[PDB]
Amino acid sequence: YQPTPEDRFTFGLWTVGWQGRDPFGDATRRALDPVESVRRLAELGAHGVTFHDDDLIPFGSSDSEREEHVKRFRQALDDTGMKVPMATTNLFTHPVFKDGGFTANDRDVRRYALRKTIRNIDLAVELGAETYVAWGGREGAESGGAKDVRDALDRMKEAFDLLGEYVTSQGYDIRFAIEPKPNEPRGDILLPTVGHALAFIERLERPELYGVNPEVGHEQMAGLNFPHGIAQALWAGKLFHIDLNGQNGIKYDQDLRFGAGDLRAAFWLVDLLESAGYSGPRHFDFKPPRTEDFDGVWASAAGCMRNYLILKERAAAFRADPEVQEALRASRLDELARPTAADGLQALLDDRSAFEEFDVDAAAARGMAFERLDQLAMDHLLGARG
Amino acid sequence: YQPTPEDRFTFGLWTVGWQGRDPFGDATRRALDPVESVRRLAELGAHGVTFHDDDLIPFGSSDSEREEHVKRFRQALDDTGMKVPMATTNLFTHPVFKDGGFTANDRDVRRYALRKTIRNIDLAVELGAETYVAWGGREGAESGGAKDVRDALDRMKEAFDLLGEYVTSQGYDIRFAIEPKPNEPRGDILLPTVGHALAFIERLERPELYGVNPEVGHEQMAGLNFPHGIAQALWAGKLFHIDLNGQNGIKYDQDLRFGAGDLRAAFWLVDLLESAGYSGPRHFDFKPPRTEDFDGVWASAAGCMRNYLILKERAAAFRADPEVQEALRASRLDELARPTAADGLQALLDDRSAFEEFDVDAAAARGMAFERLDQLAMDHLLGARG
Amino acid sequence: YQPTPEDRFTFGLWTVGWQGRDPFGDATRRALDPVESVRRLAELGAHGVTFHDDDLIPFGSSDSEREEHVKRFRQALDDTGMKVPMATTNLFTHPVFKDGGFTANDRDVRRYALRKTIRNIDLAVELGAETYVAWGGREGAESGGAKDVRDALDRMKEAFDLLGEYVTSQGYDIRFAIEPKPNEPRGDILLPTVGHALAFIERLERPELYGVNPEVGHEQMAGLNFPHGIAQALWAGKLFHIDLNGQNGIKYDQDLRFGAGDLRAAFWLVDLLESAGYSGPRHFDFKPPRTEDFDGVWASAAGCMRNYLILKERAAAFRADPEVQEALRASRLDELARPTAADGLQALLDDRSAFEEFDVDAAAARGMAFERLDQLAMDHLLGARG
Amino acid sequence: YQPTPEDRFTFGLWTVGWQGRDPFGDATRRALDPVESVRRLAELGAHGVTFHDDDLIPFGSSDSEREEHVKRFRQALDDTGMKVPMATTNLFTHPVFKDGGFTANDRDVRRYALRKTIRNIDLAVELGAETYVAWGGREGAESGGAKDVRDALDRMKEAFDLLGEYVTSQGYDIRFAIEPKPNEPRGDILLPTVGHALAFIERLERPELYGVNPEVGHEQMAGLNFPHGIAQALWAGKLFHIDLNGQNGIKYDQDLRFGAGDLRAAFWLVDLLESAGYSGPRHFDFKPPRTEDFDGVWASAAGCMRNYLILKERAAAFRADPEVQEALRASRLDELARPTAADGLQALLDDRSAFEEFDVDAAAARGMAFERLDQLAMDHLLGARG
Ligand SMILES: [Mg+2]
Ligand SMILES: [Mg+2]
Ligand SMILES: [Mg+2]
Ligand SMILES: [Mg+2]
Ligand SMILES: [Mn+2]
Ligand SMILES: [Mn+2]
Ligand SMILES: [Mn+2]
Ligand SMILES: [Mn+2]
Repeated sequence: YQPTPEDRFTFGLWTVGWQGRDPFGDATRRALDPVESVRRLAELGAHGVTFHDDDLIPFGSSDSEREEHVKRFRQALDDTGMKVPMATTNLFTHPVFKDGGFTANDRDVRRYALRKTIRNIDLAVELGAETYVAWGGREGAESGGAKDVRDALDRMKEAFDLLGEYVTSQGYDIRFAIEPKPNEPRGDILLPTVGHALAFIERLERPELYGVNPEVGHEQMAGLNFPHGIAQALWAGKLFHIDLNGQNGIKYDQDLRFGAGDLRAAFWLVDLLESAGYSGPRHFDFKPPRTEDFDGVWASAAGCMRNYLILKERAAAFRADPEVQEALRASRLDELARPTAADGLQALLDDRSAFEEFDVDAAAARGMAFERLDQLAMDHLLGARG
Repeated sequence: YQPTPEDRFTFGLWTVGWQGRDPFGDATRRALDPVESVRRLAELGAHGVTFHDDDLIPFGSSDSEREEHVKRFRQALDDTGMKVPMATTNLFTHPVFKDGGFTANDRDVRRYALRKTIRNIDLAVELGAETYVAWGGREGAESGGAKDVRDALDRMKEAFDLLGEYVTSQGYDIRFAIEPKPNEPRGDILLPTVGHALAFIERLERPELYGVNPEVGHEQMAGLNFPHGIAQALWAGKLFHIDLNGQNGIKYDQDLRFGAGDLRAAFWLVDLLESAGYSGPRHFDFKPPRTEDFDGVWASAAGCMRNYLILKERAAAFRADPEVQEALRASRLDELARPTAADGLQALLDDRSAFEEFDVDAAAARGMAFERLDQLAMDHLLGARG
Repeated sequence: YQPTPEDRFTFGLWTVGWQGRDPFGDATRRALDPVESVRRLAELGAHGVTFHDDDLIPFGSSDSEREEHVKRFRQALDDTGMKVPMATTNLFTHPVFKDGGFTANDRDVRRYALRKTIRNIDLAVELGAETYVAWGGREGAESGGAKDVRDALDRMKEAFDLLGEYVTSQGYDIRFAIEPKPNEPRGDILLPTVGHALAFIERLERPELYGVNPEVGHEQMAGLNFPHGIAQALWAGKLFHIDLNGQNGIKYDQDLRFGAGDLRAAFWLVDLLESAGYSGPRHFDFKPPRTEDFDGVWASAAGCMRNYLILKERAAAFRADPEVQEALRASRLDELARPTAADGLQALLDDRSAFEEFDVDAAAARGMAFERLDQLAMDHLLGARG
Repeated sequence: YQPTPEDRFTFGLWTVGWQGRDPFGDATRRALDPVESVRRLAELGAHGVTFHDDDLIPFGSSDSEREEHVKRFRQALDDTGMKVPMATTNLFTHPVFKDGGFTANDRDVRRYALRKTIRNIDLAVELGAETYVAWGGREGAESGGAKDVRDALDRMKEAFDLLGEYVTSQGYDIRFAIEPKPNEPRGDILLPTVGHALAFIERLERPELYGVNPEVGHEQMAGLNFPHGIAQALWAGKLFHIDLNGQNGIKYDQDLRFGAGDLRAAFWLVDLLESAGYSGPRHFDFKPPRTEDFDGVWASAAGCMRNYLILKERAAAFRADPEVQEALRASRLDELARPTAADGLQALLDDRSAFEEFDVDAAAARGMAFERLDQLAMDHLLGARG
């Protein structure tokens, strides 16, 4: 289960670089130099890195300091062959963003937020990024009166429409991906799930430029089925990117390494991504627990890729097993793929065998054989059969 | 706080008619005759009633029995002035629907499901229904392999597209509303939240015919902010109908009476619906607890309308208070309504006061005064000020 | 992974006998004759069966009908060698119990509840039961005023104290186990978790007679860590019995087959039960999904035992691996077992190396090597190493 | 609704002093000088203040700096009349505590943890503290193998037993209160709810010295009913202290101001505390949202006390209303207070009216009239009746 750059595993600078500051505790690890993360990630077999603007260029840097940070970063990429497939903006850490970026009540912060984003889009494109992610972590509210959500959605649409106008006027070959999250650090965050984000995209001026970057743990923070939500994003043609990690249920955003948390959901997710032919980055938005030294940071990053490769192998065996193929037919998964009424509304309406002569009681008695199917998947996940 | 038919309160037959059968218990109340619910609801001041097909016509009835049930129902409506503003299909109770209706793996059940729906649409329209609700309570899965969700969404789109073709070919003046629910009775239900439903509607052949019927407790079963989700449905022009009730957090679907559960969320919801001018039915999808006799059933139904009328009065006082108007300006809610960059992308890009000369530290120091605002809302909800 | 009676797997009659009636649906399966469940469970390798009174003797039966049901049941046990290690009372299904059994507000129902329990204790003992379980599924409330919880706890203590007085006066060799559940079918249930039940037991007149029967899915319905709670029950000497099944997070009580739901939690649970030497029944309180025919019912029951046997093997390999032993020492699990201050309070107070000369910064820098440990456990669970 | 020191409202230094550092953001407020919090809290009508050691004495201070901080603090108390009713230790912020204090795997950290606690107990007593709180926020684990929970409970019992030996050998008149929390900042925290803490206390060497300090939002983070859990702590004689705040359901620990979050639960809580005669501090463990300036900090602190005083008035009106007294009798709350079988086990066993001549069907038909009762409570909370 050795990872190679062909597996397209990527990592954010903020992930292995997380110092371990949490709400009740100080940092337990020293800051990594972005250049040293590039090199150690390359050694582990990573395909690329991603970044917030403020991960690479310290907030408040002059153009002269900004340029020097980009230079040393670029040389590290050239020496390693490291790709930069995705970039994003930090619109949440600085106190100025305490009520949001794009949907802050203060108009001047919103304008500032857009200028800060536009500047990092330039850098992202120059560096090779295909996807630009937006996580609106501060867009939201703790109390009901603080935020008129219709106006806030107007302001959110205004911001993304202006970003779309910017990139098309520049001729940049980049798309946007909204990363939803239901809560934390705001009591409720706008566009809280994959679904709300997908619906919002349809009201943008150029919807074709926008998709989602769903994260395993965020959907699970709402008790949702992450594979199902990924299937809906794929069905809509909107899975531009994906954040992989682990989460144990409805609580604070844990960002555990991928495979931890809900193990069966991770299996069904890999099964879907591979059998659907998803070809984008397998990105890990995770946090090595602050109990770990730097040896643990790299072991946790390596475990991310290792668990994906193991689940990939197990899912492929599950689908390739002829006992499983026969179980799928016994559950009538193949009939799910058949149009319900390709004969048309009229034909269906004049089909007495569909309602008048329908033997409802004989149909009710068929078993779906779902448990036998599910035990075969369990056996394959656990390796009790190949 | 007396309810009148002008308040547009409606109730499902299955609500006050709930006998109290729960997963671990037998019915504690006798079945109500639909005609007797119409009359007692009329006496309480209800505006109308809604129904599943199987609430009015016992499953398996002949056309002769079907017709006689509709007759006595219609006379009750004529005698009372009761409206029937919404109707829906029961595609979940009968064992034949154990793997779904529109997305059952068995093709013949899916065809049956559509014929059963189409037949009740005719009745709904003849009876005056403006909205036809679809709750896909059985569309979903307990295990990951049981359901290919991309195919299931194809089958779901096929079903609603055929319903849209039916009603437009008949010239019916009726729209559809999808009622989302995240889980129960399936482990995970398809289209689990308002957002997923809104996104799905955009891929239908005639999206203008379809909106959502959100329910207070269902969104709350995913830990979501119901007012926020209602604001997004209103923003999209898709709030066709609404289910009001109460729910205490993330657990089984309680269907408590409206006002119970999350009381502040009910206040912010009423505030939004009234200040937005929502003009559809205020429908209560609730269940009188099975501890109650028939006196408790009607007291619980009356409490639904009473709590709405009380919250309406308190929300109107909150908005009409000049101290609250001044608190709203102190929090810059009025600036949220101002376009971020109506001067355009070019102007914004050449505005040095938006990024180059932006005093980020002075902006960071502004307080949003959200707590004072929220205490004023609390005071108004509790009646510690008028 | 073949189960034998030595593995002590047991099943309730109500589990494989679940007809599939859920809150929104009718039964999808015919009722099993208790004698036929005994025989098919024996064929699968089950060690024994458990029952509610009302599973074996239909509610309202005369003594003559009661006796005949017990007779045919007993012959089935004698023919198979089937044990009856645990029994319990149904104090939740009948409408008379709609506000509770032991803590119903009506005094006459409480007296009735105790007489019904006492009668089944006699039968349980005559049949060989070592453990008598109490699940107070109706003890609780939907609304805050319905139940004075201090008085209800007085009534709960009164009931169990009287049961303890009964069994000791009869000389029965049986203990009680409280099965906690946080909610469903009541909005909130009294003694909602393992912890509350353990604390309550300490205020009974004879605490030594009472322990807990925790269920995987119930603790998980509160977002709790089930292995941790089992460790606390073992630490207190109170794990009398255990209910094994599966649950996907905070939602309705799913009662999936064991291994489904949270797979890693099931691994850590088996690891604990085996390395602690738990010798009681491995009981499955689960529900074959109502999508299944009778073939699926038995496949689901067999999967319960199969997943336990697979996790047992994987946990034993994890603990037996010398790489894991060395990882445990690297994380200082062995030092956790060392008394903190066996030298005493005085010695500790005069130890300058514990506070005055303590190098807090050097201690802060140690990594706990938890991720490497956890990846070894993952590898063992998945079978990527033996 | 003006608060006076007679109302016994207290606040932690860390509450109004919270600078607004959250997991994704930097501080938005300057640090308050402990002396300035004492004075402004006194002006608002607070009864007293509480503190962690590290709130008053910066970590790593010499005895000379430690003494000077205590001096200026004490003068502020003397000038104001401010009480210090409770104190606690910070065993979670410093990186040395990243795997726990009392249950850290490293034995030397555990010894350090006890010495740090013992030193602040001296100060607490000298300052007048009646209650010493322990929040074991770092005692726990992210992964299953990191922590043997039986050993960790041994180490937890060892620590509290040594604290009990210390305070009794010194003759201090102080008791301990464990503050439970289910998760955050560890994935799972030991003693996660009021119940687990109550059960653990019973295994300490001197249980009479230990009770609980429950927090509104922590129990609610597990979906539990906080009033019910408070009733169980009162029933056991263990409510030594209480943390009041607000929380919106199962998510990160919000620490909103009291009254926010679940408003009806706050009403039922106040109703219980007042009708039970709880006489301890009404302590607010809350966090002014980081959107606020210092005006908002004090408005949020004032709102804490204001909402308590408003709910107190409404609960007293509810109980004093003769319509509510009559509703309580209609629901048979008075019969809940009657012993079930004060006539004894023998009498109960020979009472044919309790089982043989029990009219189960007539009893099943009684309604509990819970909804009418609950609407009266709603009306009182909202002020739709006095
Ligand atoms: Mg992410
Ligand atoms: Mg509904
Ligand atoms: Mg059970
Ligand atoms: Mg606290
Ligand atoms: Mn995350
Ligand atoms: Mn509902
Ligand atoms: Mn269960
Ligand atoms: Mn808290």
